[PDB]
Amino acid sequence: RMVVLHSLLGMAVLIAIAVLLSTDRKAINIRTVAGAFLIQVALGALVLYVPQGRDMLGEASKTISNVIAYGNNGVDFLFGGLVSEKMFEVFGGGGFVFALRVLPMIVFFSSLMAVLYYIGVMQLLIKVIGGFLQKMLGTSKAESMSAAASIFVGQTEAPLVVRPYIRRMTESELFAVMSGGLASVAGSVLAGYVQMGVPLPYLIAASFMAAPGGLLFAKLLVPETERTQNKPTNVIDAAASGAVTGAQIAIAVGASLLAFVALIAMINGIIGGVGGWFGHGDLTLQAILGWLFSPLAWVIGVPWSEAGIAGSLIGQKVVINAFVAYSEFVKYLKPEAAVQLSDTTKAIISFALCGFANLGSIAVLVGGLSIMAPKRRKDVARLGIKAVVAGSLSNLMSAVIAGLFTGLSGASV
Amino acid sequence: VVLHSLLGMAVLIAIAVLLSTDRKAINIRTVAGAFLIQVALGALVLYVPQGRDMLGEASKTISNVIAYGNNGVDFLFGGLVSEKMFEVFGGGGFVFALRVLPMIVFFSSLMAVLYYIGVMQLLIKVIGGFLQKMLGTSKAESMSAAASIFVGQTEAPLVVRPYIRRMTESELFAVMSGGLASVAGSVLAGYVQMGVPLPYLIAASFMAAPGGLLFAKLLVPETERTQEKPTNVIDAAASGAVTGAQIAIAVGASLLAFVALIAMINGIIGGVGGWFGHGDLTLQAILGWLFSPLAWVIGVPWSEAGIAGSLIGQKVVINAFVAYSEFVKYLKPEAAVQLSDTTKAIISFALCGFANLGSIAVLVGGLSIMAPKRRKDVARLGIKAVVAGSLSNLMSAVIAGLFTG
Amino acid sequence: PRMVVLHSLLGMAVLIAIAVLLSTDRKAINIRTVAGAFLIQVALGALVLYVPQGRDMLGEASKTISNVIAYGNNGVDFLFGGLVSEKMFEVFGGGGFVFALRVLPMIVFFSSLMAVLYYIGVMQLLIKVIGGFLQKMLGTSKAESMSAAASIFVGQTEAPLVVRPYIRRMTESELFAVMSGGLASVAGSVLAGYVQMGVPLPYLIAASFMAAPGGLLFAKLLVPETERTQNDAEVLAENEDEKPTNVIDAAASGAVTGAQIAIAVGASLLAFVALIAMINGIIGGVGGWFGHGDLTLQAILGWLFSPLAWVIGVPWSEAGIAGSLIGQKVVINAFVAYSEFVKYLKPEAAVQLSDTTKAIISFALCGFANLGSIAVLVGGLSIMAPKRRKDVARLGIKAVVAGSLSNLMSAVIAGLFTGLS
Repeated sequence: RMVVLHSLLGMAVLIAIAVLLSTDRKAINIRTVAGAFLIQVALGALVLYVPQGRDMLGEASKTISNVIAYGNNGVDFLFGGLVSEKMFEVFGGGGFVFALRVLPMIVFFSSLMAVLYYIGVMQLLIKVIGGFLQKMLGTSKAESMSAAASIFVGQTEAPLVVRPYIRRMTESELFAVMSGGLASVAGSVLAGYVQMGVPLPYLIAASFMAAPGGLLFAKLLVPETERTQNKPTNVIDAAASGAVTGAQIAIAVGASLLAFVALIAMINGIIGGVGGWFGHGDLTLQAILGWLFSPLAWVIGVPWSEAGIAGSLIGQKVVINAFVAYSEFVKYLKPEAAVQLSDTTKAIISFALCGFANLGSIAVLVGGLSIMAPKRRKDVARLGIKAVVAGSLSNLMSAVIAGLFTGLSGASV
Repeated sequence: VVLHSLLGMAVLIAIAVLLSTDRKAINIRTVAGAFLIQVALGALVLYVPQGRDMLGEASKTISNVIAYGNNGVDFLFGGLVSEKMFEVFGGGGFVFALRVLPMIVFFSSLMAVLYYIGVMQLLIKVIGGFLQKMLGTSKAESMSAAASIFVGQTEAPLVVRPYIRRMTESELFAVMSGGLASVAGSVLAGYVQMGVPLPYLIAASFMAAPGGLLFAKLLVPETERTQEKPTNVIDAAASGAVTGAQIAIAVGASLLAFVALIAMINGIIGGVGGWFGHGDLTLQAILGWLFSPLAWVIGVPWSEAGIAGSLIGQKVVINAFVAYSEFVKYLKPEAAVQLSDTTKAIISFALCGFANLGSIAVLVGGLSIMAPKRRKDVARLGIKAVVAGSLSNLMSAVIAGLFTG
Repeated sequence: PRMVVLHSLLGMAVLIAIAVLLSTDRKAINIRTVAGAFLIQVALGALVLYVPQGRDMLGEASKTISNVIAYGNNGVDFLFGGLVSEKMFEVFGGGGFVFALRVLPMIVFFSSLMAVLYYIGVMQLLIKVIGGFLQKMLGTSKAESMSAAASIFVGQTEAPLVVRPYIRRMTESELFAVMSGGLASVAGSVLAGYVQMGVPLPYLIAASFMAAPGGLLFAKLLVPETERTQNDAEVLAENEDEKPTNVIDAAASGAVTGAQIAIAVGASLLAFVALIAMINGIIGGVGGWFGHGDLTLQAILGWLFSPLAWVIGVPWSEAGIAGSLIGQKVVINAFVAYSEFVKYLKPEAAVQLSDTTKAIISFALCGFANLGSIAVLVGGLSIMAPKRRKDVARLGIKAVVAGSLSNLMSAVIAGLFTGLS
């Protein structure tokens, strides 16, 4: 449909922003940033365009969906009938208890990855992916493994593999670690997204395209100007330790959502009353955020008929967090739809919202990353807003790639 | 009966004096001023239907602010807090852990933002500073009182949270006392559904703030006295929400314990009577029979305090609620042992308040996180603050019987 | 009758023999100590299960604690309301039993309950007497005796505050006795949790008091005392750093502690049950390549622990079922093993088990003798004495065996006198 030219416009804009906000445009390693963009667009051309790639994506998703099903066996064991099919016969659409359907999945996956770390399975994958990035982008060992580890584990405990390297890494390396942690999504939280209604194959592609895309806008904003350098008892224990850690994470998540949803509703109450003085008492923050990020939604490849809707979802993902944005996005994926969003639009939003690139994850990074290296606490906080932008643009980049290779009319139910 | 009421107030204060730490340190300007505000606001809403609409709407306006907190709860638990609960389970459909405790997360996150944008900072400097001239209180002491009139006991120490760390013995006991006697929100609508007159409920709602200060500035006045950070606003709301999360856990767990403990305490007494002729002998009746003479002092002259006394005993032990549930069984024209209006007005005020034994759990468990180095000083005054909270509620009963005849 | 009681002795012998073979110094085994422990263990079993006067005391204790649990439910019904009511069975039916709201809250109350009695002094009194009896009949030291006695009520070696002044300088035979006593026993908080699931209360009461002499039994069998036990006059440990101030504070202190335990337990169960279901999914697919796609981890652990189950007095027609239960209790934990065991107790059961079998399983599965409790020992016991952390980690697997053998020993004794009705 000759939309391949329109998609090239989206990619050009996002890269341009990073170059304009660079600390040293003359030190931008072209071999690194053009390679990162080449790899990121290659993965999008693989699991979305070619037939063989979509199989590997659907295959990997059929496996994970089974894993989630196994995790549901533990959920049905803990809360019993409160997560059964009878809940829909008693409370209708309210039978879906978010605290008992989504949050418990964070606990299971946190303990599952704890087991994979113990065995060495996770260490193996990070080494391979990380080793590939440093060999194709020319990045250092630390920031390559960091982006590779961020594909799976959490944003807090900012990937433990880089523990000794953080203390003496450059500003470009440290920023690459922070960017990778924001441009990507924790594997533990991902299973929660699936239970909400977010398309699984899109979440898989976005997680792997977060590593090269994370290093992309990290080297664009802050290019390397200096020189780089270079336990549980048993498996049962490791499985139990990850469960406890995952428990306090879900609690922190469920509490943050109960507050944010309430506070946003409170803000809309203010604008709903104040706006009534100008004749717009139905004006909400959702709208305002949509009207603001409306042009940006047009750039990535979303039609203007649905650009105002995608504006709020991308906006909330930045000014608040990902869970709130996704909660108001799965509503458009329902069969009985108030808005019939196109397949090429729902695909872009699913990739643009996938990431920890929000204002709330700044102190989250500063807090956890400073534990490993307190001497760099002043550098992390200073690159706080910069890391969010680097992470946000990375997710926006994957969104444009998504919209380009969904031009093959690849529907997502 | 005006002399009988003055007799009631004297005795209600005399008990506080006998249980006070330092009598010579008692500020005469503060305490006498507190009693003046309690009797003033009482007649302001009882006699004149102008303040009943002003203060009445004030409570509804502030409650609608907290009501936004339900939008986040309905999103989290979904249908476990819908109306379908009352159609299936009925009265048991009200889940305390899902309708009350999650609200603590909102307050801990809401005021995490207000302190960040300096709104609560102003409300302590202005409202607290104003009552700092009215009485020599630390204004971190007074703001908690003004807040408690609109927020619950689980949501009252959260208001002056960052002041509890470097807080003295007096201000600590005063904030807690305010929490004990304070009524707000979800229960404010509950009592109305019971049939007990709304104008009476508003009168006691605004009598908990000066009444809480009335006894807390008696049992322990001020001595040696009165004198990491979030990055973004979103972060503050996040940090606050996670902080409130563990608070609700600490409070709910303590409540689950104390309630079961009191119920276990009720057993032993039962068995000892179980040896012996008297006994079903619940702690409710025992503390209730001790309130019977004290009831006559307030009002309810005789052949009435024998029952009304046992209703107050239930107030200290198990609940406010149980006492009301039985009081509503006396207002019913099945017409046994019917009582006067000046009688029911006293009992309604004497029963209004959440200063029960179980409520201490909210304090100890709640302040275990806001100020963990202070919880040891909390339980030491736990029972003492129930006493200060119960006498505060009884003080309104005396003003009730006086200004209803 | 006379052939089933001769079986039991054989089983006991087999259990003891394993400990002797796995001994570091068989020649140093104090016969007066180990034979006394086995005598005491088998005496308590013969008392509360065989004689009429003993069963009345066990029943009276059961009726007493049952009332405590009933009082604990008053706090549970208060917090969750109708979600733990009778209407749950009229709606969700069998799914009306929410484990996270029926069992886990009980851990909170009992933790706060035992916290109160530690304040009063009732706990120190019971531990001192039982501990004093174990040191005057077995010849064990003061420390390990109090530890084994304290592990009857509180457990998981989180509250042997009595031996905190002793651990730093005690011998390995003493240290192992502490580790064994923790795994061989349970906790008051988790015992109440087992009751709500459906586990027979009188069996849990008998097993808890049998865990003290049984814990010291295989502890002195595996590693006898070869050095000198430190006497009282030397102990010089110092600070209290006390949480209690009054009974009100202690009641809330144990409540919050019981909460984070109930949360950790509930989280670890959600993981373990799911992970096993995931393994069963793997074996379910891989096993189909050999013609057995219905093969599960429950099955394997059944045939693997089938010989061990048989010895302790369980009929072969029921040995396969008791295999998976004992197995899971060791390789996973006690809650999971009990979760699949209470299904055989309900009248709607698929397979009916005999009275002499359900008693054996109930006693065998009672204890923290599992592979996941090792780190909790090393983790919690090292805070009191970090210089002994390297020694505790090594005796980790040995302690689990000691703890498991203790639970297996109490199982044989149970099936002996429950068979002799």
